[PDB]
Amino acid sequence: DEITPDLWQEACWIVISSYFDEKGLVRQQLDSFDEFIQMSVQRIVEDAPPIDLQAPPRYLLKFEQIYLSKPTHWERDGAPSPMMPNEARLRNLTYSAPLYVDITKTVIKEGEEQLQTQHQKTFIGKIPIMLRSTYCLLNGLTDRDLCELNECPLDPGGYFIINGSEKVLIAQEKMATNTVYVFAKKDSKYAYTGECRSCLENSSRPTSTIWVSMLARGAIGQRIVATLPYIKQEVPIIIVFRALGFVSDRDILEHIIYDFEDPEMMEMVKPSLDEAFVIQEQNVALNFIGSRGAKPGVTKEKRIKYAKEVLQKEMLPHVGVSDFCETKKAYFLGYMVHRLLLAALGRRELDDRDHYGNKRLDLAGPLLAFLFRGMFKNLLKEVRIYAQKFIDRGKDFNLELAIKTRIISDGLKYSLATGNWGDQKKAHQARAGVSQVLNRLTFASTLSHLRRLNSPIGRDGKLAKPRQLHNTLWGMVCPAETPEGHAVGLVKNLALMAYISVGSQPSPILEFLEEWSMENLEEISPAAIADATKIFVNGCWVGIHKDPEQLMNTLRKLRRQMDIIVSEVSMIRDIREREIRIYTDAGRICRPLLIVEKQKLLLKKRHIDQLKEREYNNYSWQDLVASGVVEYIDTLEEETVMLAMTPDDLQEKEVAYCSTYTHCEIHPSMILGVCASIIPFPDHNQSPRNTYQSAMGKQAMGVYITNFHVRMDTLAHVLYYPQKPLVTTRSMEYLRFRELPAGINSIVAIASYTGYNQEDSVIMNRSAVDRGFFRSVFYRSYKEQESKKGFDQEEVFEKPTRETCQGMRHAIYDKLDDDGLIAPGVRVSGDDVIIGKTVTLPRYTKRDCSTFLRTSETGIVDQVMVTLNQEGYKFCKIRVRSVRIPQIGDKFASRHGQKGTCGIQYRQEDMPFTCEGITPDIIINPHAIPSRMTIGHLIECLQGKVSANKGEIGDATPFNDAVNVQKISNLLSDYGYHLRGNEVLYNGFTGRKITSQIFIGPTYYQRLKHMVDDKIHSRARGPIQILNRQPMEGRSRDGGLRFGEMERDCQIAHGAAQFLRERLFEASDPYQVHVCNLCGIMAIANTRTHTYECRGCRNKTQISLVRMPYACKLLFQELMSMSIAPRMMSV
Amino acid sequence: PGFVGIRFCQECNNMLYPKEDKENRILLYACRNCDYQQEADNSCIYVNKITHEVDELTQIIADVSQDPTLPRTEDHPCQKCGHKEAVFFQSHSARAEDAMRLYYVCTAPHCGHRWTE
Amino acid sequence: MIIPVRCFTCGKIVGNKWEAYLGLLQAEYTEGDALDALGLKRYCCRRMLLAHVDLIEKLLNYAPLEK
RNA sequence: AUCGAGAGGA
Ligand SMILES: [Zn+2]
Ligand SMILES: [Zn+2]
Ligand SMILES: [Zn+2]
Ligand SMILES: [Zn+2]
Repeated sequence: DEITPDLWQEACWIVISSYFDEKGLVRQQLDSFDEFIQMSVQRIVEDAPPIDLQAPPRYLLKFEQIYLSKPTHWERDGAPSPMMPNEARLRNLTYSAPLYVDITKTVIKEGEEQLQTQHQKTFIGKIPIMLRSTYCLLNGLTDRDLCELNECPLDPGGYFIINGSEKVLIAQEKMATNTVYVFAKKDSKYAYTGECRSCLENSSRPTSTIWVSMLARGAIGQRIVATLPYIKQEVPIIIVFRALGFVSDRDILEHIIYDFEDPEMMEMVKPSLDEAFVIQEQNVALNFIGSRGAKPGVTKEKRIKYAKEVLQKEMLPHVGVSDFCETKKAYFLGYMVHRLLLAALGRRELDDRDHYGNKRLDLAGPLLAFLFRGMFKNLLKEVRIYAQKFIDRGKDFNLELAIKTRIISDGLKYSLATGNWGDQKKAHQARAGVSQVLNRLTFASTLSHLRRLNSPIGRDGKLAKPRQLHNTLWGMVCPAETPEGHAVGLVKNLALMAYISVGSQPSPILEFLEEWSMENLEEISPAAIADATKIFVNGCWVGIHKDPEQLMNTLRKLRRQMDIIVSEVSMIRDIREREIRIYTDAGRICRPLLIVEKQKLLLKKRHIDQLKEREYNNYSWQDLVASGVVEYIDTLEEETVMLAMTPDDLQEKEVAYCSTYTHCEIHPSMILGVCASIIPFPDHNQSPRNTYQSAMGKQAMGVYITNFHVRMDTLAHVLYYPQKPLVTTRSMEYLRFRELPAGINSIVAIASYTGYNQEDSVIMNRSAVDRGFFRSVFYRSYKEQESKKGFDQEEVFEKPTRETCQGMRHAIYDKLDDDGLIAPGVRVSGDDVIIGKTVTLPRYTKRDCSTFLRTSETGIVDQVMVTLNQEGYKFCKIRVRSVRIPQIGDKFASRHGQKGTCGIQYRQEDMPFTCEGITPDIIINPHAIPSRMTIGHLIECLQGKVSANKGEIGDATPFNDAVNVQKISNLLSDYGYHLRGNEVLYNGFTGRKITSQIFIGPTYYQRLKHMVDDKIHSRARGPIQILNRQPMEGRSRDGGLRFGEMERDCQIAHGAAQFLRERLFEASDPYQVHVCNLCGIMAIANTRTHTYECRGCRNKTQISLVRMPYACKLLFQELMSMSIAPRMMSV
Repeated sequence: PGFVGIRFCQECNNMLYPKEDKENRILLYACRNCDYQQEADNSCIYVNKITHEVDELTQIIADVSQDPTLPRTEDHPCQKCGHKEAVFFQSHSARAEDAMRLYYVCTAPHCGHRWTE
Repeated sequence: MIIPVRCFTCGKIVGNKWEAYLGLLQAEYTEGDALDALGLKRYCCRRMLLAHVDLIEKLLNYAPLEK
């Protein structure tokens, strides 16, 4: 029955495999989008108010149902056809499906003359579709079906195709809503502040933040204030309580202080009462609120109405926005004050801003919902204006012409295309970085980009606290994978078994709590709240309970049985403070864990047995979760959980550590993400090395996707001979690194050989490189289109001619065909022409606008595709193919942060060799190891020697006590090798033995995208910028290198004044001006007629020539634009 | 000394503020909303414990013994019920510097005795 | 994508051994014994056969450009 | 070609 330790390493990984058979790696994206389409769009459409318009006749126009068909495309003839994602990629279409809404317009004029007209399936917009979602044409297709459609079966999906560009929505971090968080700002007028970003269940407005603060000590005592929304002045809490109908101080403290035996709380609230005694009735308090507001009505009536509306709608919407909710709002605001007092009295800890239990991940669904709310509101507005301008004339109108569908369509398309998350007009208030271009450089880069999280703290911020690896990231975020540049700690990555909750309605839970012995908050007396336990659901205090323990037992039983409580519902019992917080909302990152009985796992051997035959008896992960054996625990419920790292922790020990565990890790290696799960032995490296590899696995070459032959990507690198690593971890089985690997096993020798590998460099074998070692192919796609925008000027693909075309370069166009397009198989060098495009003029009647190769490439045309774009003019894509043979300067890396460029390449006779004539493919310098402490590199090399000599794949899973260095060495000594991986090598040049026995063996190396040929650049009098006549910027522009301020300072320190003048004047922008010797302002010179005159001074004899930079002339002219007179006085 | 609690009027249920009656030279607690008055019984109006000599045993609740994440010990039996097992934990409360002190709670149900060594 | 022709290190021909290697593996050989049957004694050539991923078999799941 | 944004390298 029990899984014994000897079977555990199989059982756990069997369980893990079942998880990845059920979910995958992009499950969060697909589930978010599916919830958005199934629920969020319908909720948004129904939550909009019916637009009642009347001059008389009236019309309501109620939207009642939505229909999202499959993705289709409409040609110029208008025939709807099912559009495949690959066709969208090739034709630069948007993989979107039409959204139709049912509309009901009832005519009501008078005399009960009512009649309803329903417009079924009114086309309301087009919604882009996430690939492999339920509403994707690739849904449920087999691998054969996907290959029939020219799709990769290993492609995870989880992205959109907007204008042929694959866009991926990055999950955005945000502070959780409807939760009270008591912080303390050191530099502020308030000692403690308790904030609550409140938002109603079905979002319709932004988060309304309410603060309840305490004024810092230094009138008599500490005063509690409340910064309500839409009010620009602090308001005493007692005033707010009275404005809600609680005038008696006893009632207010009944709502705030639940234990009247506690004078400390009492004296700390007393200043607030003493400050509010002149106001003692609800109307006066409402008048005070309205007066403190930023729109103080001259008459107290409208002041009181405004205060009523604010306190009913903007104050704590999550508690309830309807009327008669003042009791719930009063209880909740009293809870906020109670929490603030507990913090000020030291009875509760301040809340941690960085705790991921306090955070939420805004995924594709809830982000598209924000867009859709804004866009549907704008659409209903436009419909209101259109219908109003017609009914004002007293006649009917056609809603089909009122609905301008471009709002929703173009809005979603623009937002996903650019990443600016918001309305196109508010292009600066909008937050960019959402919806990035999917990284297709290697399969690991694609997976990681699809599992990418973002902390929008702002890269400019230099506070390290949000960048720090918090304790609560354990199991939810990769500890290693993070960019090492300016976004350290802000851009994160999901751990492998991390699941972001999609969201759920609290209705069944609330109904069960009602049927259960919970007492509502309006029905109780406050005297009961002392000993009772509060119950919050999605931040709303809904009631109280008397035995929280057996309530938690009941709820956990219900969730483990897949009863009314779904698996993703978090249920935290804080014991010391008697809250029970239940969460069903979306964005809660959680992970699966094995539940533990008294001191035993519930995962018995029968579950492993049924999981082994997963493909026959359809016993899956969901059956494991439904059995009550596995549980999803979120960051906030982990605080109440006692984990076992392994079932070995559940053994009874000579001194028991815990003996009351509640859960167990499925495997600790699941704390790593996609790119860190490729590192072998990451627990033997320094952690920065693991981070650098997690970044560098994403630039590694491989086969980024199986269907690369049909993709017209702008840039693509494919390795000739990708190999799976000889030394692998058990997590790559689910990353599909074995099916799409990104490196080669290289016989690497760590040695000092000729000095060409010093300081992070490598010596490669020229003979190996000749045999296809780390050879790659680079595919570059050029796009072009001939626009017939108007009869004024039209472009067209056609072989240009020297007699008709004007802007025709001296490059030869013979490689083009009569259609103007080069043919595949044609070898093209730099500056060559691949598309001959000519544009009609207003060297006559047509000018050359041909597409050249990006300079200095020298490839062969791989293929040419011709089609029609969305509007329907001819559209061409040409993929050119360039074989990249590794060379000096190309960057290579192992899986341990050990990067370096090729210093030199030696032939096989020049490389050092073992007694059996094995030469290293790569030689790396021993000095790269000691400071870096990448012992995982050495253990991987030794394990790889054992694996190659044994005919297996080494197990480098991080935390594995069945694999240590002594075992690997003992294994290697059985194959006739030195147990530590050393060998006697001979000098290739002289054949003499090397005195020091070299450490050599197979290690998995990666070829990175950074090849020297894509970086080398030179300039000598090339093109210049228009504004300031200085060299351009970039290799692509043939630009010059920037001689910056620091270079100026260095050369000033050198004392090299002529070199400094050469760099900053003569090699950048030499220029001449003519200055009036009297006024010092630039004069008018006419060198052809030799007439120089200053219009200002009315002189034409006292002019002087001045040699100045063009940028300085431009500066002085831009100062004269500002009415400044910079007078260059030559005397 | 001990703290002093707030007391409310019997008519308006607002807090009673302190006042002095010169005629009898006696402390009274009177409402500044209604016209109620009361004869005080403590004679103390304000108390500040600067030292903050708070007995944290009063802040503990027996329910904490149900926490699976707290450590348990068999070495400190309960003086009230004789149960062997007991959870222990530190103060973890602000304004307490010498907070390495351990507080124990009996894990027997319905006993919930709390103490300190 | 396809089995290399030569071993990158020594230059021994491994191109003619992939199919035989697979046939030995379905014959219930261990990978080590299979590599021994094909005469790959240096761990470089054993690396070549043992770490190869036949991606061409997946690229042949797509219909060609011309029928 | 310009502007912005994003992704990267040291
Ligand atoms: Zn002049
Ligand atoms: Zn009174
Ligand atoms: Zn006891
Ligand atoms: Zn070889």
